[PDB]
Amino acid sequence: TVASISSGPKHTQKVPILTANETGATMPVLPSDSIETRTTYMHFNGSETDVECFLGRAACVHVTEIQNKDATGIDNHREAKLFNDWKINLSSLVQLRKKLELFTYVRFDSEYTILATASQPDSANYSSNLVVQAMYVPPGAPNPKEWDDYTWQSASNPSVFFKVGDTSRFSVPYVGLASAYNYFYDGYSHDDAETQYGITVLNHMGSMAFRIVNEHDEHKTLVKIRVYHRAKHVEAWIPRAPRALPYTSIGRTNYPKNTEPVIKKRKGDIKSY
Amino acid sequence: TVASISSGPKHTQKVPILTANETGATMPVLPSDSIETRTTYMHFNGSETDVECFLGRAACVHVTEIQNKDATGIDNHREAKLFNDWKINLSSLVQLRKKLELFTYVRFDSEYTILATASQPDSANYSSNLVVQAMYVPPGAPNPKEWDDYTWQSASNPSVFFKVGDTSRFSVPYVGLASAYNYFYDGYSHDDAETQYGITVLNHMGSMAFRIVNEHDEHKTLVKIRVYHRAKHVEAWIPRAPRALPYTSIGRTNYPKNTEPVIKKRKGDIKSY
Amino acid sequence: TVASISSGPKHTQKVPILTANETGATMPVLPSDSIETRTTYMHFNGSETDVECFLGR
Amino acid sequence: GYSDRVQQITLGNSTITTQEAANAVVCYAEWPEYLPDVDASDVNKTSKPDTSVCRFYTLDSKTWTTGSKGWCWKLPDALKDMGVFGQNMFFHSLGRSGYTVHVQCNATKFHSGCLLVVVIPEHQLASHEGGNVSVKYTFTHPGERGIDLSSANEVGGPVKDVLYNMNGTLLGNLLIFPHQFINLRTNNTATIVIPYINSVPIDSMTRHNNVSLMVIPIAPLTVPTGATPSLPITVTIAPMCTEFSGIRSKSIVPQ
Amino acid sequence: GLPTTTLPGSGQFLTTDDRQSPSALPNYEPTPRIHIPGKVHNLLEIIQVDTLIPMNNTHTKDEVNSYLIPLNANRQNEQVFGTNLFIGDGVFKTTLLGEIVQYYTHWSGSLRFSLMYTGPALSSAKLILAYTPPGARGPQDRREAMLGTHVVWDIGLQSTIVMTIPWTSGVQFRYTDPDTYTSAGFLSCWYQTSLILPPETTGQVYLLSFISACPDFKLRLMKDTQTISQTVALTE
Amino acid sequence: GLPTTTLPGSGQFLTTDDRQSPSALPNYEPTPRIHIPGKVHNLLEIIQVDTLIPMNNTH
Amino acid sequence: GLPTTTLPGSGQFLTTDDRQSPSALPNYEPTPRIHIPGKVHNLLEIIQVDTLIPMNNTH
Amino acid sequence: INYYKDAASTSSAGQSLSMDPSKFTEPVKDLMLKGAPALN
Amino acid sequence: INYYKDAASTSSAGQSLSMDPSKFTEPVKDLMLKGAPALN
Amino acid sequence: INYYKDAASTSSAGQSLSMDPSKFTEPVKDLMLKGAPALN
Repeated sequence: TVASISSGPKHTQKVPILTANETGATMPVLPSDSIETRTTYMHFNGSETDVECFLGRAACVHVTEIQNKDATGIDNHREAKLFNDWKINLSSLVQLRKKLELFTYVRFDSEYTILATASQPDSANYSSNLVVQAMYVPPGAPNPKEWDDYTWQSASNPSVFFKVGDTSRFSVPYVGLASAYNYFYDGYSHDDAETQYGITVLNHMGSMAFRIVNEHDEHKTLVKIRVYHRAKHVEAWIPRAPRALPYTSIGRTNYPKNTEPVIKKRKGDIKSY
Repeated sequence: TVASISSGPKHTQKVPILTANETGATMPVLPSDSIETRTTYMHFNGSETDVECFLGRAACVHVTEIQNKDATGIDNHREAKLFNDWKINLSSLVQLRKKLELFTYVRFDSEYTILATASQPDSANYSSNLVVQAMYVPPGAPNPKEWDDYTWQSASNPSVFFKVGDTSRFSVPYVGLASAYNYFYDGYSHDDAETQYGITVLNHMGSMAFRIVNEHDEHKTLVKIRVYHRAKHVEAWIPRAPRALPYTSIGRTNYPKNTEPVIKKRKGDIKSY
Repeated sequence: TVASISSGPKHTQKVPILTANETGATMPVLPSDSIETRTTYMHFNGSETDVECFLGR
Repeated sequence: GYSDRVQQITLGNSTITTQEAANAVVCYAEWPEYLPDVDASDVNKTSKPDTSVCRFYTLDSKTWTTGSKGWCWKLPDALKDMGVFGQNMFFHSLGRSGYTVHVQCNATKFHSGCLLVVVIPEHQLASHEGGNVSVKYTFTHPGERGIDLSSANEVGGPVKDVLYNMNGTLLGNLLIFPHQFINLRTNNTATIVIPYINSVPIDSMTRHNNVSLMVIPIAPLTVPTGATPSLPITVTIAPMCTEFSGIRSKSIVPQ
Repeated sequence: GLPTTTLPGSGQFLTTDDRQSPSALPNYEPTPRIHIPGKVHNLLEIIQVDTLIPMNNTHTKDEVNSYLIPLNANRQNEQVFGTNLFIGDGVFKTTLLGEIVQYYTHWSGSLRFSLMYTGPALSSAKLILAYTPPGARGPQDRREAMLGTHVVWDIGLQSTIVMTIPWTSGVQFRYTDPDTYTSAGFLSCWYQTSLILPPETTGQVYLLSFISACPDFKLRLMKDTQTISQTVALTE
Repeated sequence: GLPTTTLPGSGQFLTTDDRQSPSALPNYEPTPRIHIPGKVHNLLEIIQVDTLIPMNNTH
Repeated sequence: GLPTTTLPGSGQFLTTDDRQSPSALPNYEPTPRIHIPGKVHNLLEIIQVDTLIPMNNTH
Repeated sequence: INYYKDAASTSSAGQSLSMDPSKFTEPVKDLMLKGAPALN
Repeated sequence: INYYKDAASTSSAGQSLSMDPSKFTEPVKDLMLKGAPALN
Repeated sequence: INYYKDAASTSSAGQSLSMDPSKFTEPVKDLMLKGAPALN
């Protein structure tokens, strides 16, 4: 492939460099339209800018935490972090979010990796070996109420059991209700006067509940869960302007008030170098 | 292959042993040009002197250390070794360095092995099990500021998570900007009167940041990281004189003052055996 | 596979929507027996409702 | 003698002529078309009023003055009240449509000024409150009036800051969306053909707008000496290939 | 039982590796795809669309005005604007090009810089745009500027001028984050003759300026952008 | 000895995965199947039989 | 699931072994090679060039 | 590839792709045609 | 070799090697030729 | 068998078995024959 062809002096009536940008086109002008060039080859394919590659590496999408401790006398397991749920999202930690929102609709399978590490902040004789249970709870399933409810039987709901310190990995097909996922949606769920705007139910990728299967030892053990997400089989439509201001909320476009100028001011003139 | 052919008495006008070294050549003289020889075969190929073999074994290129401890009240994580970076180099530990600098330009893929072991120098009930995170931070990426920054999300930057005591291994393609790497460069980055000499930006192999993912236990744990590097697919041009004096700095040729004579003095005469 | 065929106005002596449930049958009535439909395809096989799948986790 | 410059668009019972055009943009290089069966889901036969809905409606005019910040209309909202297009809209459960948008602004060879005319698929607005305040319905359904970016923040309304496109992105990058400029010195109209863009084959026309049309002054209007300091901008829009499905009782929407 | 040996790296999680995994939802059937205009396949497809450069960066809070380069009637010989070419920083940084370049470590290729004139139709002007390849200082006067890559632009019916910064380089890749060795030059613009307004007209006229990449362009070695960060996880 | 590398997920138990296992009862012979009317293959087969709706829910 | 047995040496790191590894930079394209005079392939090539011997070591 | 000798040890079965609701939805002795009168 | 039955479980896809910027860079209705005048 | 997609991930290269010291041992412009006089 040639990156530049050889081109010499020109004295024409045919001027490729004068255009009318009002038309909305970006005319494909090249170095050889306005200087004299020599042949050179590309030596490159643009492999690593493919959208599959761009969205295809694992990104941290969520960090939560649960603890193993005596539940005796706990009136609210959920509240003691005896167990914890997470409604899956890709817009809570901003790194991956800005990447996805370069597109309007996106379609992909997900590969999740879940790393779990334990901490024992206060005096323990040892490090126990805990098994985590991660249950995938689709909308309409009973939700866990205690850390050892009938729910955890999970007879119809996919669940994975792995050890703290290890990693769990599985992949979920594209679960969207429509043909793609809208990280933007300029609509409502119905024509209600007060219903929420923008956040919709066609960007729901399910939800996940974590708990330790082990009963309690004498000390307490903090287990912190990190969920990583990798898109595989990516398809993206309609590019948009990149995010400039900071994010404030999952699912709305809102930016913070009295934010700071995002364009760097010159130290000098327009004329400055 | 014959290592020596059979050759007998000679009384010629054709003298292969008289030459003129002023010409710059090393004339290919053999035993059979000046004594009577018998046939013998080589029985050998020179396999283990191939440059791929010479530069192809893992060498320790870096030892760093980070600790897991309560960051509560630490004003400078980087400074507490709560996390640590390393700008990749092959010229800080001298063993591999002398080997590479036998050549002027070198091109190869790298295979990294990272061994991490833990130490608990002061009273602990136990040994905790820590997961290390090694992030590859190319120039221009946000650099970690705390041990748990948004940076560690590493949504676009390759990172590996492995356990202390284990080893991590991955391989990076030749990331040089030019066609080869110059471990020598008799130039500057620009014609500045005070810019640095010799150290250039086309020997940059990236940079790497390490941290423990675990929160803190009651005791403190020292984790010491050793990075090993193995060249694979090696290509080397222009041999040079081997390094004689000791090294003083990454990237400059400078030797120490009042160094010692590097040639061993005879215990005796020129005539001595 | 078609999920619905195209069907237009009807003025018949042949009424598929009147039945006698006392018989014990569930007559296979479709949208196209009582409204005007357009063609659409199924795009689906019913894979995940197989009893092997239902009892297989 | 055809110029890129003169054009005629006849759609239904209405025709537009421009003698000073700058080509026309067809979003994503695709022209509006009806919904194919292979893509269909709802089993209902759809209704295609054709020429009674696919004609040109001219919205009420705006006034560009030196202080203007820009205006924003949403589709199909802007047309919610135009003739039979609008009736069909409130009466069917689902509908689908593409449009021809023609923005008009003429001046003289002594004026200067340049407007950006852009179509943004799925333009989800931001609340000026920050945090996770929502933007109430009424605020994102201004109707033919559209939203006036130089009007004041209101409560439950969107933010109207132009350097941020009403969503946290910079004005400068709106050029990645199908768009055309109106530069008084060149141009006097902008025309964009919009194919139907959605993640579902057909949708509700009232709970979801699928494009915002935005006209933004970028090089300020500068009139000749002692000229009146303003020009009107007119927007005429025509639904094209419209289909409605799931007819019934007639939606009732807030406010 | 087949004998195996495990190698160094066993059990590691590398966020960039690509392997198979069990599906959690065995036998599930995804929604059919329908057609949607606009599919993107390569980021290289989109960085060829031009977007506006806030060249007039001299303000103090972001404003529509930093997109406008002003022009003065009747000035002769003088300089319209200047900038270095660190596409990952400074004016370029918020543009779509700048914004994507920042996801990669290295770039190589030609850039296309165009200027669209917005002055009254009855005015006229001749400007010179100059590209100065690495190695010299930003030009200080047109004489200096005109000795490097340049285009005399004659303002006419055809409203825009497209200047190309042809790839001039020893090393075949440059860093996107500004680096010296790897630096790309300067871009300046001067009056060639001068802007002239018709009667009954007055004041400043402005140029809009765009940037996009030529088909020439290469970007490699993905990394994280300095353009976005956060201090606590967001919630709904 | 063939060189291997284990990936993330090793040792996990996913209730939905489908793999082979050793039989605890090697060589055992199950009872022959006889014919039984009524075999169900898909839940889609049965949701087409109609059943009564307690529409008058007001009690 | 295929039955395996691991041998002695599993998990060891031998600095001299030569195996495959995942690339951290999937799909990256290295700079083209250009021609450079002087390529060395074997150390045996270079030890045939003669160099001076500090024979007079007595200093 | 089965690694094991017994049939019980193989993975899950594969979709019936049988599907015939008529034993449940139309177990009538004399065949009913849709469109013809239910009771003649 | 896929070891798993479902398509979601396969590795990353392979390069589009599609690439056609014209839907984004030249969505004009009447074709513009480089070198010919923009507005006739 | 390569298990990985990228070339960097393959094992060590295999012996040049190239070997030609003459660029280093005899870079003279006019060819010298062993046995013939060095300087004529």
